[PDB]
Amino acid sequence: TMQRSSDVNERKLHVPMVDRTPEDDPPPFIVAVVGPPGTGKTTLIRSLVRRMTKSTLNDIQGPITVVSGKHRRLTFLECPADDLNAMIDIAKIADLVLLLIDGNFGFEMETMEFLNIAQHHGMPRVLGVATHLDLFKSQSTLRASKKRLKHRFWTEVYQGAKLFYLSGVINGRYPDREILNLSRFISVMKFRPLKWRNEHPYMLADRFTDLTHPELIETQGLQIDRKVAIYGYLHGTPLPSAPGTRVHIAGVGDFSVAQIEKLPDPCPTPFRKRLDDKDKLIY
Amino acid sequence: GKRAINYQILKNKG
Amino acid sequence: FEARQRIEEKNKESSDYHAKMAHIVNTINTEEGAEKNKYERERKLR
Amino acid sequence: AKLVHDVQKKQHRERSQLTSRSRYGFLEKHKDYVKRAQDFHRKQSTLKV
Amino acid sequence: KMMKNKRGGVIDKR
Amino acid sequence: NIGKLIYMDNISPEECIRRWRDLEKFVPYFDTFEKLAKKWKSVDAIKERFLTWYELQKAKISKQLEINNIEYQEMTPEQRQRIEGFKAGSYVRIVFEKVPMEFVKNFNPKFPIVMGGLLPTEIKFGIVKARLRRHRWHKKILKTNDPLVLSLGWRRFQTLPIYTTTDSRTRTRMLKYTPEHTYCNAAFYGPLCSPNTPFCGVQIVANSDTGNGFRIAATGIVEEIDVNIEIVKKLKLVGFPYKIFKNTAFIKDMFSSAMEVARFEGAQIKTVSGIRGEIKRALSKPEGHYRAAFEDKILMSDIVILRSWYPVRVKKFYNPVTSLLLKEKTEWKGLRLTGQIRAAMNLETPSNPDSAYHKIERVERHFN
Amino acid sequence: KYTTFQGSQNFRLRIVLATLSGKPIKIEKIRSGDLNPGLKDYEVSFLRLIESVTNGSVIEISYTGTTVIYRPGIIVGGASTHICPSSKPVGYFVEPMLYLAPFSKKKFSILFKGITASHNDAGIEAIKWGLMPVMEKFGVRECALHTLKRGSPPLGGGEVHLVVDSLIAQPITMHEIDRPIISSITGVAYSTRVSPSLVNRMIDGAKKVLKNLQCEVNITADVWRGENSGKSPGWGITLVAQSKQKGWSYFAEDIGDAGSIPEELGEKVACQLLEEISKSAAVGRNQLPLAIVYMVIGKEDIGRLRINKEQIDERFIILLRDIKKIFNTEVFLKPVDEADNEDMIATIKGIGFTNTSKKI
Amino acid sequence: PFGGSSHAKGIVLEKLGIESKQPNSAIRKCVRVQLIKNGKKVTAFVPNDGCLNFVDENDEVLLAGFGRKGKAKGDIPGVRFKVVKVSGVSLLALWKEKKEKPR
Amino acid sequence: SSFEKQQIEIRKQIEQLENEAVAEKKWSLKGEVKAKDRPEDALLTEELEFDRTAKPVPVITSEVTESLEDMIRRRIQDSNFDDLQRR
RNA sequence: GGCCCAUUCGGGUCUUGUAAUUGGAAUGAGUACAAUGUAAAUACCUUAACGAGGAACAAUUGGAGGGCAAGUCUGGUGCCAG
Ligand SMILES: Nc1nc2c(ncn2[C@@H]2O[C@H](COP(=O)(O)OP(=O)(O)OP(=O)(O)O)[C@@H](O)[C@H]2O)c(=O)[nH]1
Ligand SMILES: [Mg+2]
Repeated sequence: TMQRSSDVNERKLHVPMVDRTPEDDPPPFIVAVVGPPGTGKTTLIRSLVRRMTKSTLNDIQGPITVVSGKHRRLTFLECPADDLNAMIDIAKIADLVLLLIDGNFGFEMETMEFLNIAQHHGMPRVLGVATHLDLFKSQSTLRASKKRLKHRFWTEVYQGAKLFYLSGVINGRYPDREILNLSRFISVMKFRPLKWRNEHPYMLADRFTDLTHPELIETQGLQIDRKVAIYGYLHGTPLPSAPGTRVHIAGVGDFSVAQIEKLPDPCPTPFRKRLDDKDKLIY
Repeated sequence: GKRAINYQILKNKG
Repeated sequence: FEARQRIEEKNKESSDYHAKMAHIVNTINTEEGAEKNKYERERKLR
Repeated sequence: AKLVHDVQKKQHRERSQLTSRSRYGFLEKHKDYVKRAQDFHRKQSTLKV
Repeated sequence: KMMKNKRGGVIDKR
Repeated sequence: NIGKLIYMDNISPEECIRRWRDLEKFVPYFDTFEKLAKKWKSVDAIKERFLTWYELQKAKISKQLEINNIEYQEMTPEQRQRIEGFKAGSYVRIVFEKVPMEFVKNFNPKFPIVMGGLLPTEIKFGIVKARLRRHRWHKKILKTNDPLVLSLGWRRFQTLPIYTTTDSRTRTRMLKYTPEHTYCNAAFYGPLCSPNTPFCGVQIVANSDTGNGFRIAATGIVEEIDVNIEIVKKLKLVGFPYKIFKNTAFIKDMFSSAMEVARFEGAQIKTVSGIRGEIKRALSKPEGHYRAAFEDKILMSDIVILRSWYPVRVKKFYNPVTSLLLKEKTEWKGLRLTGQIRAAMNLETPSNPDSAYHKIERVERHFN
Repeated sequence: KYTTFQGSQNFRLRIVLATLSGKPIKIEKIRSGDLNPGLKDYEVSFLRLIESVTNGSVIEISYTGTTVIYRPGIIVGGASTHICPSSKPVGYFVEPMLYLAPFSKKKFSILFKGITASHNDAGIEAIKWGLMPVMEKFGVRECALHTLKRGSPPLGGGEVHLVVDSLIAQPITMHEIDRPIISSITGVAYSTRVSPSLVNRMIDGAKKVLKNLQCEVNITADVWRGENSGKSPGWGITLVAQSKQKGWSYFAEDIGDAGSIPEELGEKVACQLLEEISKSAAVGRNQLPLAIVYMVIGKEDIGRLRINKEQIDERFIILLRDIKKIFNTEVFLKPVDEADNEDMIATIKGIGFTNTSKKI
Repeated sequence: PFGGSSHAKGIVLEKLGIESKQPNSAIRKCVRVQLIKNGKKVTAFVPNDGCLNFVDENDEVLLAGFGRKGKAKGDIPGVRFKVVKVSGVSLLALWKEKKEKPR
Repeated sequence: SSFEKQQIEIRKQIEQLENEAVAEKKWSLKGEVKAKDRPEDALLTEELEFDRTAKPVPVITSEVTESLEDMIRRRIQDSNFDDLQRR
């Protein structure tokens, strides 16, 4: 058993890199729900946030940050399924990916394209979620396509990733038993530090406004390059607080910061134990 | 509008 | 003039490159085949 | 072929004589030249003998 | 040969 | 006291030292030699100045991290604003001035608003040298000076790359397509990221032309960045013989003038049979005709070749996608591919007629 | 667009930190209220050296010569040579290259040609024995200043081959929370185109001042004979004090001129060295600039280095102001928790520097 | 060879012989790797020049022994190990495009 | 708008290099350039490089003639020359 | 013309080949009527209908050896060797 002990103790060794993620108040882990247009997503984000925060969040939009643990909180957002551009951006900044697969239709090129863009830009954790398990009377073909999807998913992610199986939708959203142990899978994931993310200060924007002057818009007449506040949590390395820091807002251009006022946490984690339903918050 | 996968991505006989 | 200059700089470049490649080949030969033969010598005792 | 692809050891096809220069038939390539040259050399060798 | 792969240059306007 | 004095920057530095109690000169300020002699006649002032591997690397980096924490435990507006600033998980508002109108006008909250902080390198432009690869599931081969949209760091931008090869590490000379199943080099004018960062590349990002195939086309990493690249495109000069002797020949038309041949004297040529040769002297009366000497007797059915190298330039073209400034936010259209332009303005693809291969059959070779 | 500085002070440090940071600067009013106003020839040739070292950097001198525009570029290095003017020695041009030296595509193999020494500049032995060990423990491992021949002023004619060949990513974070124990004290007394007894007179003067401290004194001796001596008579002396358990060093040099007694110069450099030991703590008053520059372009961590009270001066804090003016970083001077002396420990959080020119 | 194990994980320092002018020469397909267990730097092959552009630097390589079955021609005897994985992905599968290398 | 005139100058260079890409090649990028497929004597103004057979004949300069001159000064000074000897 | 032996010269033997055309039969994976089974449902068992020509309804893995270009690189006693 000594040769077994050597050959198993060997595969604990990895490249020693820095972490750059704090341990006191880490940011909410970015969970991106990625699917081709017509499967899961909305229904799935609604079901997960309803199980997590006891709040029916009908008509979602934007990033949604909830508290799902005693110290793990996480941000839910959904890619628009037709845009390769938004697909690329959330591939570059996501931490967990819920990969929606229409199990009746099979694999699809939108999820294959996301898998390759993520694989080249620093592959995050990926939990595959196969829906539309209403194949036919044939539970035989249900099991066959189940195994084939698991194996094809295992060739794209590491051999032993989690493919999850959702049954039919019942009353607007998914079965809460399945969403309960799906959240049990999300709650233990043990994230490992990436490279671009952990030498770069980035931020997903959950709130947006223009703090321009409307009578200045009445003066000049809507052609104005107008100033904008962008609120959100920031990840990665510490973004410096001096004005003039250059920043790429991924999809509108390059800017430099003007002023930063950090705000108190709108969705904080509270200080064996369990998570109080009072403290299961939502922002 | 369903961009179905094809045989070389499906069977992966590279 | 460009003939003489181009020829002699190409000759210098080739003679540098051959020295560099031969150097790295026999440094990989010497200071790692010594360890290969040391492992073979201490594997022959078993 | 131990670590070679069959799409890598393909067949490069050889080029023909230009159609403007076509009255001098058959642009000859290196196999044709060596068939020319070793014939000339064996005949010069026996002439020298 | 000194000019061949340069891209800068001082601009002496004096 | 002293740090506030140093960084209070409306008072002179000698005033900082005065109310606490120049670098072209390298050696520092000393006293007079006589004052220093009477000061250092004694010596006793300074007589007490006189007299596993993986877990080891992890221990070194955790030692640095605990040094980071126990030296951060300092003044509150020093840590939390200015000496590191806004670590991670801080909820901030961040104000940008001169944001375009189209963002605020067409802000659709489905599409995420991501922002990332550029390093000192990534605000510089110039030639990025990558090694890339046609993605194994992308069907069509890629072509040099056809645009593709790269995702290089935070930026997505359409550029014109040019695929090169260092043919047995001698040149960096220019291919016309990417290879079928392996890596080539490439060079594109874009924002200079750091080396060793990976990227994807896409032919088509819109949805009206999204087709049925795989959309990501290129993968790669960045090898090097520079302000200039020196890449070449082979040009051969072809000429034909018209008067052949033993071991020498008169070559007709690769030059237009005896000045041109004089410029090219002594160059090594070869026939298509691999017979090596050298051009020797321009003939006088027929202008571009010259006298060359070969390894042996070349034939009247040969073509001589002067392999030269012409420099080629990358095209300084760069447009970022700006998909969020559109009313549709898909359907972004940039420069088209060359087949798309030919299909648009109905030009036939360029066909050299004597570039097409044939089925050569050898006649049997008999000699006298 | 441009970070604006005023006056012709710290000129080499401004152009060097602009090359490190990649930020376009302007330096305005280069001695404008003067009889011959504008840039001088030695700093113009320093600009030519910057154009030799980098690539794609555009420098734009004005009509009057009193303002310069430096838009920096990629450090590429290569092999070069620099025929620097008689106004400054080779140390004036090899001192600002030691900052840019480990952060280029190709390794620095430059040979400078001119005067070797000056009263108010760095020498060969100064650059080597003082300024190479602080880089040697800030992260570089292969750096060498060779003398092929040396030339004393005024005619000079000496060549110096600066070769650095460790291209690191970034300098390591310094942690010197101690005062290093001086283990030995050595030196070098050089003389060109004069009699070989002046070197022993210099050595005897320096060691008769040094004889009362209970350490070990060793001064090496080189007279330069032949074509290696240069075109002018000269002689000088450079002492270092050597902490051998860590590698630290504290140096002091000078040179003699027309009418100078060698025992006088030896005892002067000896007393100047002992005063540098007094006013020093883990660095020298002249090794301190590139020490805190490498601490500020290290990783994105905290690096801390001990300094004493007397090392703070108008030069040191104008250095700190220029550092914060270019890339917006502060030093934090925390005092030590023991009170027989006044020593701060300067902690700098380095910016996130890598060298992005070295091909991977 | 590696001690008590059959394979060993390592860290890619730099592709040795990257300036060799001969494709698929044993000098060219030859990588220097720091083993993570004992920290020492060894030298390992790679299957060909074509799979030489899957390793770049600090790549978390996995390497086994080589096993020469006879005195080769263009050999450099004195390199013992061969690269068998890179970043946890078999590079023979990478070479025949069955997997994509994740970062 | 600002992005509008950015977009139209982008579209300008879009148009000019897309019909560069469609339009006819430069002769100098195309290989197999004959005499009749070039501008007539574009090659003097070309600055084109290539390779040659052998190092050409040395142009005798003042420095090389004084090089072998003080060489034979040294040689015939010390009389270390080489002739035949009688048998 | 294929095949076999043999270090060599050579010897031994014999209906053997071909991305050549072509023909109608077979059914199985799959898709599925059911009934049976069973508290009920699954599964086994029984079973009508459809289901093959690239039978594309598209099994792998590893090894041995070539051959090619107006191609590239290196050496040097032309045209060669690598
Ligand atoms: N039968 C079945 N229908 C489902 C399932 N999950 C989702 N749907 C249906 O999917 C329909 C389309 O809406 P969503 O599922 O919200 O769509 P989406 O996945 O968010 O994708 P987009 O339309 O692109 O936003 C819904 O009306 C649901 O009835 C499932 O597991 N089974
Ligand atoms: Mg939706």
